[PDB]
Amino acid sequence: VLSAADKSNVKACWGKIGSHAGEYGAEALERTFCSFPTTKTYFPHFDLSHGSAQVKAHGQKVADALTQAVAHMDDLPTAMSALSDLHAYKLRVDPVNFKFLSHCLLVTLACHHPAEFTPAVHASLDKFFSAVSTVLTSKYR
Amino acid sequence: VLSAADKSNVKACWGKIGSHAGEYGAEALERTFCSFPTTKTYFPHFDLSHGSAQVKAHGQKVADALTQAVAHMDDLPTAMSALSDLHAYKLRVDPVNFKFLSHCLLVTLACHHPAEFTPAVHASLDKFFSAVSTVLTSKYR
Amino acid sequence: FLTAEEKGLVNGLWGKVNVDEVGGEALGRLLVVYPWTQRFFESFGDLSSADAIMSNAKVKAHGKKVLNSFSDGLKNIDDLKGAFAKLSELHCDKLHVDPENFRLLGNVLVCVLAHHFGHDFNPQVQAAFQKVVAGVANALAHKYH
Amino acid sequence: FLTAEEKGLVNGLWGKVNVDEVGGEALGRLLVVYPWTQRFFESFGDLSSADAIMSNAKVKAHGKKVLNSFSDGLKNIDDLKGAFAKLSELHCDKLHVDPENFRLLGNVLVCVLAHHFGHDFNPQVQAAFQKVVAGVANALAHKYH
Ligand code: HEM
Ligand code: HEM
Ligand code: HEM
Ligand code: HEM
Repeated sequence: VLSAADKSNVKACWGKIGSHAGEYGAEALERTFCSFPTTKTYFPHFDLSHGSAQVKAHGQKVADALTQAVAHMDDLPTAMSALSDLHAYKLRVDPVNFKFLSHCLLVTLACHHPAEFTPAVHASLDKFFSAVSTVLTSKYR
Repeated sequence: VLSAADKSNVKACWGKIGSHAGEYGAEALERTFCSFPTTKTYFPHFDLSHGSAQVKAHGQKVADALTQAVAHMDDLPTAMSALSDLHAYKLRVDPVNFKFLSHCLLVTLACHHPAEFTPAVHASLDKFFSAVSTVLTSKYR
Repeated sequence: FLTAEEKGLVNGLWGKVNVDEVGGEALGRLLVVYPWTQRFFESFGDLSSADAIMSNAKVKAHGKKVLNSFSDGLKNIDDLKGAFAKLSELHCDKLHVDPENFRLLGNVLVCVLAHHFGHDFNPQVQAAFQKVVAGVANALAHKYH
Repeated sequence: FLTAEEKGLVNGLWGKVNVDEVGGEALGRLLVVYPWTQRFFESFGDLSSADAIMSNAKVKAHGKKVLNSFSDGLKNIDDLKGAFAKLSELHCDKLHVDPENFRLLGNVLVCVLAHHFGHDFNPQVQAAFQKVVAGVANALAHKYH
């Protein structure tokens, strides 16, 4: 369960990210496809080259839903409902891949916001991404 | 989550099991400890010898918790509240190990009740064992 | 990859497996227990009930071909990577299967062995087949890129 | 195990690592990020806060030995298994650590590399260090029994 400090750490880190959201979403995905090649099996209809417009575009959408998730940290199961069904039942994404993406989200933020990425902010982000991806994997079976 | 037929198969299966539930919980442990040796790290102060009376006694308590869950498939989150804590807040067992036991349980049930272990009952049990584990690993991230 | 004892437990039981059906039973249980895997097999036909799936000729036929590759890796336990190299590339480049799913087929198959051999499928015997099925899974995963 | 292309990106970056403090930052964060791992290090003293954990001297110095272990494992990348044999036995027999925890220290170390190298820690450099930590981790898991 996220604590009050988790929430303010997550929100403050997200405010610093600012308008670079989709850009980081796009980088986070590419790192994921790159470091963990098996996640690429979920986007076979995608151009997956560096710079890929298609990856940029999806990057934005993933950014936008995490932003939507920063503002609903007390009822994430309500805010992520459509998305829960999509990943858990329509797409059948295995939970491990979520760890891969969450991890690459951490790397991208460590890379870009090193001053912000204190040990405590690291932990609050991990706790956050994990809670978001628990919602997105709940509707399976 | 679990369908009406899922609940029906678990109950009927569990009724074939009868007096052997504790034997089977003991054997499933024996099978987890053996096939997946890393799960022994959670029991460093146990006699893990083949046929250990300690493992048998633990076997009985896993079985009893599972019988409980059969009688509460309606709201495992509440029934299993107490036990959910123990597996996060003293133990913190990685969710994978629950996969190992669930599997070693199905293998135990197939070895003793092949005629009851239809693909459809196999399927219902897998959802059940996986439903239990989900609540026993809630309390994590 | 295995010890001498493991090799004997593994090969001992495998000589007793019906090759024409254990694989078809395992794949159809794959589809029953994990219905989302039926996305990968739409060209197989009536996948609509447990009974439809369990009597389906194409499931039996594919299942057979899968088990045969399990025996191939059994002949070549020393180099599972080599033996499953081409299959690994097929599930990658062509079938786009998440290697995470490979253990579900391994597991369902171990259940079929459990079901057939009862008391003979003992904990030490099972523990060797787990080394095999995860070796097979690793090998099938090795060529993803 | 590692191509000369990756081998260059890895040692290229490793050669710049502050060997005195990258390990203690990685171990400290493992304990901040994953609080249950702390029960393995009680001998280390005060771990009641991120500030206490992050300024702890036993934590810092155990971290250096862990980094030295990655360092030495880089010098033996073609046989990581052998270079981690006695550490695998140690973590199993003596420490009772679930190898599923090994993944968490590799990922934290990568995060520490990302935090410090920034724009230099690009997707390609990362992928390769992911390759390393996964193989170090599997080697540390190999001798469980
Ligand atoms: C941080 C957690 C994640 C979030 C917030 C997220 C969010 C999203 C969003 C916003 C969409 C777009 C839906 C739309 O365009 O209407 C989507 C779809 C999709 N997601 Fe995720 N996602 C996450 C993790 C993952 C993971 C780990 C995978 C698998 C590797 C994955 C695979 C997919 C696929 C294949 C689609 C459909 C894409 C398409 O056809 O355009 N997602 N998700
Ligand atoms: C099917 C899921 C599981 C169920 C229903 C279950 C059930 C139980 C029960 C009934 C107890 C009795 C203690 C009490 O009454 O407070 C217990 C404790 C315990 N469980 Fe589980 N268990 C499950 C999975 C696992 C797994 C996979 C592991 C790790 C490999 C594990 C590790 C432990 C440990 C270490 C204890 C305390 C033993 C001791 O220190 O004496 N459990 N569990
Ligand atoms: C480690 C376990 C697995 C083994 C040993 C295995 C083996 C095989 C083999 C031998 C073939 C070729 C059959 C032929 O030549 O006719 C094949 C093809 C195929 N596999 Fe698998 N496989 C495994 C896991 C999976 C999983 C988990 C899935 C998806 C959920 C999958 C989906 C498919 C599909 C769709 C084909 C093509 C079948 C067709 O011809 O229509 N496999 N596999
Ligand atoms: C990434 C994989 C890991 C590596 C490469 C690694 C490395 C090492 C090394 C080199 C030592 C020997 C240091 C010494 O005492 O001289 C050690 C000891 C130890 N390890 Fe790890 N470790 C890993 C993961 C873990 C994890 C995840 C935990 C706990 C959750 C852990 C718990 C311990 C403990 C408690 C000691 C003994 C510390 C002491 O008594 O001073 N290890 N490890």
